[PDB]
Amino acid sequence: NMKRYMGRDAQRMNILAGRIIAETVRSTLGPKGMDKMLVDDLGDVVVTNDGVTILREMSVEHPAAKMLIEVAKTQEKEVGDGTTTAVVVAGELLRKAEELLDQNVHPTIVVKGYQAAAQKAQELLKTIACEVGAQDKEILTKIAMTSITGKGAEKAKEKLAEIIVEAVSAVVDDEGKVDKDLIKIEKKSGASIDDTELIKGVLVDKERVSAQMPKKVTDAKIALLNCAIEETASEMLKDMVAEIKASGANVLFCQKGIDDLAQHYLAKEGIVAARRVKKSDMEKLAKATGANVITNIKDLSAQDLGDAGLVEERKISGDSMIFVEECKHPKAVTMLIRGTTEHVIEEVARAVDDAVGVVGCTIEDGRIVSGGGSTEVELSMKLREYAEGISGREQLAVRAFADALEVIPRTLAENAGLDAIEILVKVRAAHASNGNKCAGLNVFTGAVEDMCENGVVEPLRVKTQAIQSAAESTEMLLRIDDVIAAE
Amino acid sequence: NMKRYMGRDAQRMNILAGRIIAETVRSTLGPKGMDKMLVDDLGDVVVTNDGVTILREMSVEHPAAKMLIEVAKTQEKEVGDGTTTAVVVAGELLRKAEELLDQNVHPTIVVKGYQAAAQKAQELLKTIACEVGAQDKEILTKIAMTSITGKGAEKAKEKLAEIIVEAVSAVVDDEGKVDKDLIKIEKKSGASIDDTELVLVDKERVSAQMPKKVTDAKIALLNCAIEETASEMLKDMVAEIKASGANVLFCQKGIDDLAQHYLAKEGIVAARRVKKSDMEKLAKATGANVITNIKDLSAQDLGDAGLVEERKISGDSMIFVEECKHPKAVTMLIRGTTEHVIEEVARAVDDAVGVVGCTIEDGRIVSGGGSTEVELSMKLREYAEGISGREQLAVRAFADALEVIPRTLAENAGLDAIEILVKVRAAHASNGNKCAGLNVFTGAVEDMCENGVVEPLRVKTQAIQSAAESTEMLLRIDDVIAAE
Amino acid sequence: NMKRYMGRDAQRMNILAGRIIAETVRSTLGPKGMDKMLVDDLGDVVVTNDGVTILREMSVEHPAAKMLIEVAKTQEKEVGDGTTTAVVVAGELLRKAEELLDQNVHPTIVVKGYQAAAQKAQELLKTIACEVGAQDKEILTKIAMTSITGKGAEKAKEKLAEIIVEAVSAVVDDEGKVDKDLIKIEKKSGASIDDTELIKGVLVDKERVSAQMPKKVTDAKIALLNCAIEETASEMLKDMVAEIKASGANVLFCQKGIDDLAQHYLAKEGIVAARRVKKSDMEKLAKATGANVITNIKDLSAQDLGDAGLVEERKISGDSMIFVEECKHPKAVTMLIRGTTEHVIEEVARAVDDAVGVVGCTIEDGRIVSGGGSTEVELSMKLREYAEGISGREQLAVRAFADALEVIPRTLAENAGLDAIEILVKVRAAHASNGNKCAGLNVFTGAVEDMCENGVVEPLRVKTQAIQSAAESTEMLLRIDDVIAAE
Amino acid sequence: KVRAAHASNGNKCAGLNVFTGAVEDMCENGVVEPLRVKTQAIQSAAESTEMLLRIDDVIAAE
Ligand SMILES: Nc1ncnc2c1ncn2[C@@H]1O[C@H](COP(=O)(O)OP(=O)(O)OP(O)(O)=S)[C@@H](O)[C@H]1O
Ligand SMILES: Nc1ncnc2c1ncn2[C@@H]1O[C@H](COP(=O)(O)OP(=O)(O)OP(O)(O)=S)[C@@H](O)[C@H]1O
Ligand SMILES: Nc1ncnc2c1ncn2[C@@H]1O[C@H](COP(=O)(O)OP(=O)(O)OP(O)(O)=S)[C@@H](O)[C@H]1O
Repeated sequence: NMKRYMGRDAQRMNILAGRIIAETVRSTLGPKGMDKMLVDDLGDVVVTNDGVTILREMSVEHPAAKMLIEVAKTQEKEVGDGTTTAVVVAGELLRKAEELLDQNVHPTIVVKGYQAAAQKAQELLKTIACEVGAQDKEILTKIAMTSITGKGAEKAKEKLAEIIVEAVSAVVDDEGKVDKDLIKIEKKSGASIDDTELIKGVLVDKERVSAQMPKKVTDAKIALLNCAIEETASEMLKDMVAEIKASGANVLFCQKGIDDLAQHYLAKEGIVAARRVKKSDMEKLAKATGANVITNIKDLSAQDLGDAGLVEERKISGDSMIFVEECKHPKAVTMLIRGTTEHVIEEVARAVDDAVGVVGCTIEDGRIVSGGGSTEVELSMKLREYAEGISGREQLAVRAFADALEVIPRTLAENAGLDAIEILVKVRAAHASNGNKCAGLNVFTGAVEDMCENGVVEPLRVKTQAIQSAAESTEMLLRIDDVIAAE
Repeated sequence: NMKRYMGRDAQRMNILAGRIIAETVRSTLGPKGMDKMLVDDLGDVVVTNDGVTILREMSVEHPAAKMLIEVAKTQEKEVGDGTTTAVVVAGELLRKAEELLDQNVHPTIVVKGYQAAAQKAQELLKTIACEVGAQDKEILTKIAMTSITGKGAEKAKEKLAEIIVEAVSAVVDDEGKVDKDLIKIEKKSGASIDDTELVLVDKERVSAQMPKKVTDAKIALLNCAIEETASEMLKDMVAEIKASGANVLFCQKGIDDLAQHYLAKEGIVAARRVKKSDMEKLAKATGANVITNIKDLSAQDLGDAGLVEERKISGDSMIFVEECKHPKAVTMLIRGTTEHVIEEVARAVDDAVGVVGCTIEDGRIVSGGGSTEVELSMKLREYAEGISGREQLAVRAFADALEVIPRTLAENAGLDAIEILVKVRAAHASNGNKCAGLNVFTGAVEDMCENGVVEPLRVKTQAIQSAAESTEMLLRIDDVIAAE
Repeated sequence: NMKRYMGRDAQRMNILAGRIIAETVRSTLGPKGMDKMLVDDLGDVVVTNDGVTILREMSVEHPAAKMLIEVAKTQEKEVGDGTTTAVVVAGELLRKAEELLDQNVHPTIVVKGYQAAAQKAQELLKTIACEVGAQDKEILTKIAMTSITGKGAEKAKEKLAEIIVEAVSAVVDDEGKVDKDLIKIEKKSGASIDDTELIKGVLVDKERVSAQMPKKVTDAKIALLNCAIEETASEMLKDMVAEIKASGANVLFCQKGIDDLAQHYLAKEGIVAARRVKKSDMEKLAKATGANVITNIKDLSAQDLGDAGLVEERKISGDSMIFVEECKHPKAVTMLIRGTTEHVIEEVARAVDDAVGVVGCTIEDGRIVSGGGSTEVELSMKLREYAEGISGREQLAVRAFADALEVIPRTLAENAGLDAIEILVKVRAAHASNGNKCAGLNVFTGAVEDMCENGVVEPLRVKTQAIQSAAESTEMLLRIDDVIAAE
Repeated sequence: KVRAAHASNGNKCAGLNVFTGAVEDMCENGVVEPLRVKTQAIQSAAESTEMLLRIDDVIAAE
């Protein structure tokens, strides 16, 4: 009771389960990659190329397959981009492992070489990585450009990448990490894609509570009140209005409802107010302007008020919304991501998400590597010669580890249309002795080109995390010989 | 009615059932051993290498298999480490037994030799065991290091083993046993593993009026409610706690708002609605009695802690009941990144505390890595030579079964289990080494005493006696009656 | 309607049913005998070697098999030990019977010889039985030693047998039967087996109610109160305590609760008291010391108080318990049977049960016979020569009765490992002419030895009851030719 | 073991001795074979396999 496989029947059951889900996302990789449509129990339709979003929301029930969905889940959590690459490598590491298992090379000699090779792969990637001075904006634009590319060449326009770099370099808390939560993302409509602007303000989908109040305010000290400013019919709000005036706040964002009596008194003072702003927008206003959300009107302080640079009720795209925005030295930045349809906007929103990560990782690390399966060949040849200096049966585990690294450049040709056998030799011979280190496959051109001059560059964290997450997972999976599954 | 197997069909049914569960945990043994994932009815997932935790929580229904889950259950209860080794030996003793049963050698002649060999095995392990002075801290560090190793080489760091020895040598009540309950285990978060420094109740104080940290506190554990109305009916209840002389009060039920003022008026600190699991922890750690009546609360029913403090550790404000100085009680703040890591680092110390505590109580250690298994095997085969009768073959099969552990160590290492089994066997003859064993990382046969691979004598002596007595009883069954 | 077997199909149906349950308990016999595990409908597990406990609690449904579970049931009721032997003999008497039935020798000629042989077997056992008169303690120790042996050689220790004889010889109501109910059995834990003590006494699992009270008293008068000595806060117990002092009882056993006020006053007088003693222990204290159970304090008498020799709160085996010991002439004796685990204690409790029976039977009867299948050979050869002096077809029934007696010494070799065909000749030839009468098989030695010098002896009632109970049952079963089973 | 013992320079004459077990120098052991044993065996096997890899249709009568 109830389900058990013995030795050889258990090892092959776990390896096959990891490989079968790897082939599901193997076509998606590359600029010439494919998309997947997922229809669940509800009949809800969603089409995505992103490898991590496929594995999470589809029906998977095999115990061994569920353990491999933790690799991509920790890939999107740590890096973001390279979720597809982290899964495919893990599948090839299982394919090269079972070839050794059939020859009676023991799993612990395999795990001995696999760990030692991954330990050397991390210290070899550091030497081949290029340094991009944290504020080297011309390279940071290329890194951002490489991130937008892959999701679409038409999405990759010169002006878009220049906007993203300016936002990330500003939110750096010296010295000197990058917080991704400091950048606010707004999804609004209107004929755009090109009208996407780099913004200084939360965009609140609301108006002014009274038409008597000013349409625009200068240098607004913003009081974020969570508490209700409410009443009857006997001016019981003149205290509540004066308490806000005591702090010196000319703009008031209220999360709850503002009563009609208070609307007149706040308009008489000259204070602009808004009733029932979304809880999501209130948390944005607190971090962007530097404000504190206060849940009591009697204790509202002047040092709990935020500072904005432009507050205006513009009738943009027809809808009259409150522009907060605009800042001399902003530690928080808002991105007004706009497009024709909401489904386009959400895609342009997720495209920036990857572009923010890579530039943020470059500032924190220093470090980029050549993409398009370029550094995968350099690391592969450097670990095979590293295997030569290893005596024993653990050498063959390092050899299988290095031969598994050539799967990414091989799959990039599989989805491109070109032969995966011919190019795999062309790039391999173009890495020997000295040059290039930066030689890779360009899927549009066809011939092997220098990736440094093309503008195809990825952060070092995209490659270092993907290898370590796949190695640690495959090492654990090769340590299972008995499976106990109840029910 | 309802199920019965006859003679040969009953003996083979019981032997096969014991062997089939032995192979389930046979791959887990060794530094390069395998792990097991168990998915039960609820869909709850847990991965473990520990042999005893697998057999307890998995679905086992065969009558003969359930009897062998009492060997490892009494292995973790008596020793702790060596739960895997105790099961594998019992499986090999059944394999070597049925080889004799098919040759028409009577089971009582088998049980005659098996007991006589186990009686000799216990009086042969005593010589090959090395004496470890109770406060020889350089060897005690090695014993602790050998305990952490096996669960992970990355877990085995030089600084960790030095911390453990200092705690165990301090809690020794002269003279001169070691109480494992004196060491308090705390599970907290924070970027640690290395920040691990030499009861934690998830609650606060019932009133902000009450103070925060005493020295030499007396703790009254009350199960009964301290409750009321609006006419100071708690002034008796508060004074009855003051009558005993307890400045700290842990209440399992609810404390009423009127009593909160009066307890804080005296200076007594109270906590309302502490979990039943935590109340049983506080009673055994401090030495307290759980009292279910406020009228009979005595001063000798109170526990004694060293340091009680409401620290805001990891954000959460919790009651730190530990502590001391020149200390008969020690607290271990076991910390790590995720809670699942912390619990594993907590269980790794559990084995490390046991071995050092056993070394102080006994004196005694034996070489690990399948080293003393070969020495005992060759000494019992020559012991079999001086036995006349058919009971000799039972002693020979008993001694040949002892070479299973060194054989399985090579099975999971990668090296040949047939080649090394000869190399070590030849390196034990005449005199040297007695301490010769297999090092899975090096590959070649090395001296285990110089490598630092040492285990307490109780790990080997208990495992043999628990496996021998179980297999002796299992070979005494010829008819099985299973109703329903 | 509904079930019936005709003649030959009915006789063979009943004989086979008696033999199949006999083989179930056939392997349990002997010092190297096997144990049986019984799993019922509830899933309750219990392992036992004792033959009578197996047959009672296991699922048996055949009509002929249920009638044979009355032999062992009346064996444990009359004797105690020899429940296994009584069943195996009955099975062999059915095997030797159907060999005669297939040869067309009529059942009434079979029952004619079977009764006549059993009538002679009883008068031949009396001549071969050895006399050890009722208080011959050196032989009584051997009889007790022989009873403990069979359940375990490690259980058979010199000191244990000496303790049992002293208890049985004391509870004899002159003149001069032995009541087995007079010996109280207590099952308590602690590192023992050797710490098992003879109590003319009760061992109460409790302490003193107040630490102010004395710890050891000589010639103590014990008042057994069943009523509660209780109160408020106005010394309403000074009457109750003085009423205890009015009788003259320095020791006080209370079944209910003693109030805290009374605890001080009883300690002031010097009277030792205990609160909430188990009802089982209170009935023990009343019969051992010679006390009365007392419920309503107001009437306390000196002639209801029991008399003990030594009352001491010893911290034996860690636990501090009240040692009520040292009676002078006890007609009732308590045995504090102790061991490590409760499952060990229960086995050491049942081992004494057989040891009490045999010594009690020796005092009531006078006799012992040699065990280990020794007297079974002597009676077998003496009945074959008795068969020679019988003319007719009833002779073959006596011959089959005598040939069936050699099953016990044969089965003793079966479970020993030695050949059951070779030894069966060795002992048979060693009984001819004169010697030995006390020659039998020692399973540990292997060779045939004199059982009288070895110390292997069993009471005559163990053999005489087992033969008569098996003979009368088999005689009735051979008288059935039609079976009517409804439903 | 032998593959790593051929790198850079030495040995060229390193091989496996089946009786000893460990890798030994074959020149000092006395294990030597003529060049024609190796040169003929390669050329005879290469020319045969080259011809066999040139067949895509098989006609077998009877
Ligand atoms: N123009 C290009 N020419 C060649 N390779 C490219 C080009 N643009 C991107 N790549 C490479 O294609 C890979 C990215 O392919 P994708 O299909 O986006 O998968 P992924 O980035 O691994 O995972 P996602 O994006 O999270 S789904 C990286 O290895 C890039 O270096
Ligand atoms: N470095 C080492 N070299 C060789 N043998 C070792 C080494 N460290 C430990 N051992 C041996 O490995 C065995 C311990 O293996 P484990 O897999 O931990 O199983 P166990 O201790 O029998 O049971 P657990 O720990 O309770 S699961 C002992 O027989 C040790 O003596
Ligand atoms: N040391 C011994 N050597 C030879 N025979 C022995 C020895 N001890 C006991 N016996 C015999 O073994 C038989 C007792 O075996 P047991 O298995 O205890 O069965 P039983 O007494 O018939 O039934 P139980 O005890 O009620 S289950 C008797 O016939 C004894 O005379």
